[PDB]
Amino acid sequence: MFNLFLAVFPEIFIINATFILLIHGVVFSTSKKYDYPPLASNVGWLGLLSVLITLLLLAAGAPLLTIAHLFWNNLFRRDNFTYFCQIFLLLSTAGTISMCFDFFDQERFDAFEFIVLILLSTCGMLFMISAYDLIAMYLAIELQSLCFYVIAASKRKSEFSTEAGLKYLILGAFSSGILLFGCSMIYGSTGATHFDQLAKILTGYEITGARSSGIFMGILFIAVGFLFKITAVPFHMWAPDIYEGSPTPVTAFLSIAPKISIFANILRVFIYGSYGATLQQIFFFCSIASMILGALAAMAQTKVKRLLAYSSIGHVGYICIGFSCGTIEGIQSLLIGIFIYALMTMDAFAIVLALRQTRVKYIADLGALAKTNPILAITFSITMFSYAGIPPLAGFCSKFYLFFAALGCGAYFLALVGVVTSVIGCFYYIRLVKRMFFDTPRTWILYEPMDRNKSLLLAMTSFFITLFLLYPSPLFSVTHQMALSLYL
Amino acid sequence: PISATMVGALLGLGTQMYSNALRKLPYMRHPWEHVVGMGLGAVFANQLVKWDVKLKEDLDVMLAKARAANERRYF
Amino acid sequence: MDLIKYFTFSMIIFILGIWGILLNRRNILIMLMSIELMLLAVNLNFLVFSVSLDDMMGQVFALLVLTVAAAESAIGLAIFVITFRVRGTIAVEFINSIQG
Amino acid sequence: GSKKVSDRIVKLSAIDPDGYKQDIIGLSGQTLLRALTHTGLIDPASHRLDDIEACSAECEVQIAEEWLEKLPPRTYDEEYVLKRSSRSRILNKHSRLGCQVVLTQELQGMVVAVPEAKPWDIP
Amino acid sequence: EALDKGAIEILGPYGISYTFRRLAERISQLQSGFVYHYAFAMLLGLTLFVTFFCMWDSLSSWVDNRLSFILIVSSFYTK
Amino acid sequence: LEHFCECYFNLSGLILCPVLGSIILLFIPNSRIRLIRLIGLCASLITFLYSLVLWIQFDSSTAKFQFVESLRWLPYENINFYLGIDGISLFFVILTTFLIPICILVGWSGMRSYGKEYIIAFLICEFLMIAVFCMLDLLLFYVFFESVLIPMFIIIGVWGSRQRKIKAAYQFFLYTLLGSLFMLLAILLILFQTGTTDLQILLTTEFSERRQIFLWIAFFASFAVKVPMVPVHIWLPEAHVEAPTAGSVILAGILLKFGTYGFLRFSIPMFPEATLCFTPFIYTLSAIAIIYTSLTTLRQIDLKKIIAYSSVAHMNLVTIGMFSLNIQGIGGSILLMLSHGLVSSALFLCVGVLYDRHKTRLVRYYGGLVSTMPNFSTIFFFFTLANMSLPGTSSFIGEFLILVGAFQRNSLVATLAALGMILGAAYSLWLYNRVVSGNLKPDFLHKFSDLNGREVFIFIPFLVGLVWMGVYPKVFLDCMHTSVSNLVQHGKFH
Ligand SMILES: CCCCCCCCCCCCCCCCCC(=O)O[C@@H](COC(=O)CCCCCCCCCCCCCCC)COP(=O)(O)OCC[N+](C)(C)C
Ligand SMILES: CCCCCCCCCCCCCCCCCC(=O)O[C@@H](COC(=O)CCCCCCCCCCCCCCC)COP(=O)(O)OC[C@H](O)CO
Ligand SMILES: CCCCCCCCCCCCCCCCCCCC(=O)O[C@H](COC(=O)CCCCCCCCCCCCCC)COP(=O)(O)OCCN
Ligand SMILES: CCCCCCCCCCCCCCCCCCCC(=O)O[C@H](COC(=O)CCCCCCCCCCCCCC)COP(=O)(O)OCCN
Ligand SMILES: CCCCCCCCCCCCCCCCCCCC(=O)O[C@H](COC(=O)CCCCCCCCCCCCCC)COP(=O)(O)OCCN
Ligand SMILES: COC1=C(OC)C(=O)C(C/C=C(\C)CC/C=C(\C)CC/C=C(/C)CC/C=C(\C)CCC=C(C)C)=C(C)C1=O
Ligand SMILES: [Fe+3]
Repeated sequence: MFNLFLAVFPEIFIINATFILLIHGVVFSTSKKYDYPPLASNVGWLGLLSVLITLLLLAAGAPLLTIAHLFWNNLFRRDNFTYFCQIFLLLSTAGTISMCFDFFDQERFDAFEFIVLILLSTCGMLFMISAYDLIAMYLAIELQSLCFYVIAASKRKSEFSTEAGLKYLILGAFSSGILLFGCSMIYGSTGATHFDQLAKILTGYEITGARSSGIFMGILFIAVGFLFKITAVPFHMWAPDIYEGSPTPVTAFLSIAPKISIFANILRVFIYGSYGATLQQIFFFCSIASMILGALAAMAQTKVKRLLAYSSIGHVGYICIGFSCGTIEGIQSLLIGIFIYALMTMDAFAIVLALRQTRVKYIADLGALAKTNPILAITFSITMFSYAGIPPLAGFCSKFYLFFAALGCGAYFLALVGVVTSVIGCFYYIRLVKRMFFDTPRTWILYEPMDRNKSLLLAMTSFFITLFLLYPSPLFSVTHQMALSLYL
Repeated sequence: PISATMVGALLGLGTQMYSNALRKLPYMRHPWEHVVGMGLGAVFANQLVKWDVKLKEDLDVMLAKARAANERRYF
Repeated sequence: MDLIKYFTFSMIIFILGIWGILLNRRNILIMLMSIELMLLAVNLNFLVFSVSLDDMMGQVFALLVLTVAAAESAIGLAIFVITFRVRGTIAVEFINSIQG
Repeated sequence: GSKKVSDRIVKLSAIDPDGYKQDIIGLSGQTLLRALTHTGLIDPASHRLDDIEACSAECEVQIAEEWLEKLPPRTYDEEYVLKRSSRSRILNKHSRLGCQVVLTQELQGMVVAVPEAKPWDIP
Repeated sequence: EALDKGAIEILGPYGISYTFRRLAERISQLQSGFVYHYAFAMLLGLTLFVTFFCMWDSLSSWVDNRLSFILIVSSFYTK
Repeated sequence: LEHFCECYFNLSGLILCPVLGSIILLFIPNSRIRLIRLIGLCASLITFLYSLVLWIQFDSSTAKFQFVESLRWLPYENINFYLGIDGISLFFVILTTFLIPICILVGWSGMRSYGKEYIIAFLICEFLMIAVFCMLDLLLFYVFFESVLIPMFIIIGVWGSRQRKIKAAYQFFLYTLLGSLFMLLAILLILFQTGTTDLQILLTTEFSERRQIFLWIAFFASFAVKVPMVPVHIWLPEAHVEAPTAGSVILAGILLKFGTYGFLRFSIPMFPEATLCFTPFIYTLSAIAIIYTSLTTLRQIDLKKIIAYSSVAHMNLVTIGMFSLNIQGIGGSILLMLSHGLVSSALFLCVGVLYDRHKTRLVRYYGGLVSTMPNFSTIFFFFTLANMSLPGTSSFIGEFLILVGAFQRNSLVATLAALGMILGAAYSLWLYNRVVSGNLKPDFLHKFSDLNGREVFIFIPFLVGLVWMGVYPKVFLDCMHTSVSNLVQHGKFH
């Protein structure tokens, strides 16, 4: 009996460690004897340790995660794809946590519950990746969402943070209701919620004239929920406001991990299921809309956070092009784009968090940065050029596959749109470089140097961004492996 | 020649220096950290090369199974 | 005709929630209430289908969805409370400062 | 010494959101925002540059038309910032961006109303 | 003056910059800051999804794809 | 397949030289200005000598690629990349390696404020441009060309003289990136047919007349922006004027040549039928550019603006030559490319000598400089003559060989192209006489200094090269004929 639970050792450990940290934090934060010490950094270090131990347990027990698969079948499904997805999610959570300590001590954000909520949301996203039934998927999505709602409003006396939370909760709850409605329609039409059963029922028919309008609209509503989650246009406008109004570590965490988890879900639901061309057209139209609107709106922005939010919207458009074309290379390119976008976003938010110690808000606040911190201005410039997709930086991979998918599938309008939006993006990315290197403002802002954690993370992500295309084989192989494991 | 150990050691040393520079510290502020970084970089690079070999090995079998499943169509 | 009548009941509840979103641009509390109405309609959809299909999966998920609805309302009303506390008012013109 | 700071000083009066009138001091050639930040009437941390690209109307002031005729007319960008920063999205005809008003000797005695501070410190 | 700094600038960097600035301006204004607009947009997107992707069976008798995309673009030139 | 070459001096080490210089300079404190200056200068000079050696081991009888060596990207070996040169690319490698030390020398006096970033940017540019000229693969040609945009952007924006450098840099980056994206689209369409981007294979595949038309247009959209051809030439005056002196030298002398190199290297041999179909189109565009841009040059009031507009007329003559598709045409196009790279660079250096002292580009302020700067006046006159294609100078050889090539194909295009002899003389002599001749205007300028030793030394190799190519172009043409001949014949078998 005990050995059956080897399939959930990683999750058991992280949940138990989260409980231990909750108890530790609440017991000593309330201690008069110890004079109510702030425990955000102490619990943060212990939680980083817990995340790393979870990663060790998961990575080193690759075969064991598939033990007792028949017993666990109606609860979740662990395979090669979920293996690598969960590893990448844990690595992202560890990096995001490591970027938070200067924020904890200098702002004096003393709430250790922040770390606990991050860990519980990580548990939720882990269960999201392995979900193999509509019920499990919904429950894990809701756990993740509720944790985000709470942490988005963590600055509870701030107008901005409270506004972010309110908008997030209302729009999140609305989208979740729409998705749940879709799930109910699919169950009513097919008598099934398990992904295997849905695959068997729906395969071979798609729209064979006598199409289940119940099945067709259930798929549509579920897709609407998914598109809200990935911040695809027109279900996107929550994202810029929430990203700007939340505390910056929250914004960094939301920018990466939920995308990993929800794309895992989207792959395993749609790609593994079957209504077909309709849904790929959904993601097609939403990709084009996201690219255009992200480019234009980002061009309008004068503030750093809003610029990065709109940039992420545009990039999810680029990524969803891969899901749309419905090929093994499409899935592989989508995974490559997520990995690279995640490492670039981690780099960018490490810089943003470093600069938030002097309250960076506007793009113009970067003036004369090439004088006051030359190596920081260069590092940030490499990130921008990578965001623009200039070769041979890592960001060039997404542009290359965008045009690779258009030319082959025959999509000349998509290629047109990609060219235009890439040029617009390059303009608003090099505007930052111009501000740091070319401008001569009358008043300068002198920034405090970053802590060791962010400097090390920045140093590694900056080598990756510059040097990835010298040795890209492991990512290429691992992502081809994952794309294949979805069906075999 | 240019071995994974040497590339990794150079990358680790560069990482420590880049980290010091980002913090506006002298390049060689804590030299024992430079030694630690060279060691970790060498270890990382060697493990990445071995992992790459293993990854290609697994992808080979998996492509083989995909090809067999596809070829079953023409039976 | 039973199944079409049970489904249109839940359907009118869902459409009422949608209309409540549409008609309450100055009243975000009612917007939250409309979202609960939609969640209730979905829950009813699972229960009706469970009976019609003679299957228990609709019933397990209905209970779990009730748990989600409870947690959602708790957290949402907390966020409403803190927004009101910061502003002293619930009017929508005082929660429009993030834009662009 | 034939060149004094007194040669550039511009006498000003500011009415705080509570309505009380205060006599403040600024240099000619510098912005109204700087004069207002000298005594903390506007928080200097909320508006650190004198550039329109780093402005969310934290510098906004209200000036009667007798002094408005003595200023250059509002540019399109200024009105854009003022209107979008308005809670009701309405452009106040007596509103000026303090960071865009350069003090001169001709503005001696100008009366300025400082509205209640808007939230500025993005999490 | 008529070509290099005239027509080629207007149907080039000068004109392009002008139009893309005005359009980025308009798209930024859609992010109005009102939660009601964001919910309305989601409802409109959901309605669009149902309408185009399932209720375009009979439509085709009255409707053409040409007119669809023409009226879309034409909307840009309103007021 | 490992294509490793026997030769000791090869292409990879010449790639590595400025890279190593840049890494070393990364770590040297800005207080050690002398060390930074010397290290950068010496790295550039060693690269130049290495390229000279590469010229000696060159074999002028084969139509093949030489020093071919290979470069292996994945263990799967599906994608493996090759470097190699021929008689069309050799002298461009040499010109790049020669110009970079000149750029380091021009900023010698201001290096205390320039810093190591200036030298590092120029060394990185050198590495990227040599790579571009040495690539036997469409996709890496793409990757290495776009990469130069970043350091060029930085060079223009940081060390440009005035705030117009902002707009100039934006326009340079955006125009060039648009063209580059068009050619990326072309590269992917080719890859879908062939499954490869290796230049040698594409030279041996057959493209449909239809597929050739589309691929040619997509190549043209990059290359015409690069050349530049009208009407996408307007980025060039802004960028080449607002850049610092060495930045202008690199822009005019090397970066402009990349479009004509792309025409010579991929478009003409890969799609000969499309090349034939588009020849009247290219002839018309180039002839319009020569006449209209020369006449615009005549009415410019800024020194740098006059020299920058002159380059548009010269490059479109180059395009006429290369699309004539015979020995005179292609040989003259290559020779004029190299000669322009020397002459326009020297002219930008002359204007920079004037601007460093007086800080104005407006012609009206100058005048009568022959009486205070006779050495500068003489050197300026020599390069003015070279820019008019005076026989005896290097530019005349390429100009006349291109007119020969064009006349044998179409007498009208040769006739329109020979009008350049009249218009270029007009603007060149007008510029020279308004700057150097006449009386001084002491109310504008009253203090003067002729060239120092560094400036004289900088000018010496330009003079030597101009005269050397002008009087004995056989040294260059002998190393190029086999490659040029095989380019002209490619696609036909009679
Ligand atoms: C070719 C790529 C495509 C195009 C993209 C180009 C992107 C860059 C744009 C080029 C234009 C010019 C760029 C100028 C940058 C050069 C100046 C520079 O970065 O110098 C840095 C140097 O920045 C670095 O630290 C770079 C370190 C990266 C390490 C990479 C090398 C890896 C192996 C080396 C092993 C160690 C050294 C071996 C020899 C001792 C000095 O930084 P500061 O902020 O001035 O001061 C730092 C503080 N302190 C000196 C006291 C320590
Ligand atoms: C994609 C191809 C486009 C060009 C097609 C060929 C040419 C067709 C005919 C010309 C079309 C554009 C006509 C523009 C009329 C002038 C509009 C105007 O007012 O000009 C303004 C500038 O705007 C333009 O000229 C528009 C430039 C358009 C250039 C092309 C648009 C963008 C194309 C690229 C993006 C889309 C790519 C699609 C690719 C298929 C000047 O601004 P102002 O405020 O000073 O005007 C005051 C006024 O004169 C009264 O006093
Ligand atoms: C792939 C491209 C090439 C990459 C190059 C690879 C080379 C390997 C790297 C070599 C590293 C060189 C330096 C090693 C010596 C430094 C040792 C750290 C000292 C230490 O204990 O640091 C503590 C902080 O932790 C820290 O600062 C450590 C945390 C740093 C964050 C990184 C790890 C986070 C988790 C994983 C992130 C993954 C993200 C990817 C998605 C205390 O510091 P202190 O004593 O100065 O006091 C700080 C004030 N509180
Ligand atoms: C074999 C070469 C490499 C070995 C490195 C040591 C052995 C590996 C053990 C892990 C080392 C990781 C890096 C340790 C330092 C991490 C960053 C600590 C910096 C910090 O903020 O806290 C400092 C603690 O010092 C410290 O943490 C250092 C405490 C003493 C360690 C230094 C001795 C290293 C021995 C190197 C070879 C010795 C040869 C004989 C065996 C207090 O800083 P502070 O106030 O003390 O002063 C600093 C003057 N800026
Ligand atoms: C045979 C027929 C064909 C033959 C060829 C004819 C071609 C006609 C000419 C087309 C080429 C145009 C190339 C575009 C370059 C635009 C450069 C404008 C940039 C510039 O200098 O001003 C900026 C404006 O950027 C902005 O705000 C605007 C955004 C940047 C512009 C990029 C948009 C281009 C996208 C693609 C357009 C063409 C489609 C291709 C099919 C700065 O402005 P600021 O001062 O306000 O900024 C704040 C300052 N830091
Ligand atoms: C400057 O003058 C003015 C206008 O002009 C732009 C206006 O009209 C408006 C605003 C009114 C509008 C445009 C309402 C329409 C909003 C919609 C459609 C909500 C959808 C959400 C967004 C943000 C747009 C994105 C939607 C797309 C791209 C379509 C869906 C995506 C796919 C193709 C799958 C105002 C106030 C105005 O004063
Ligand atoms: Fe202001």
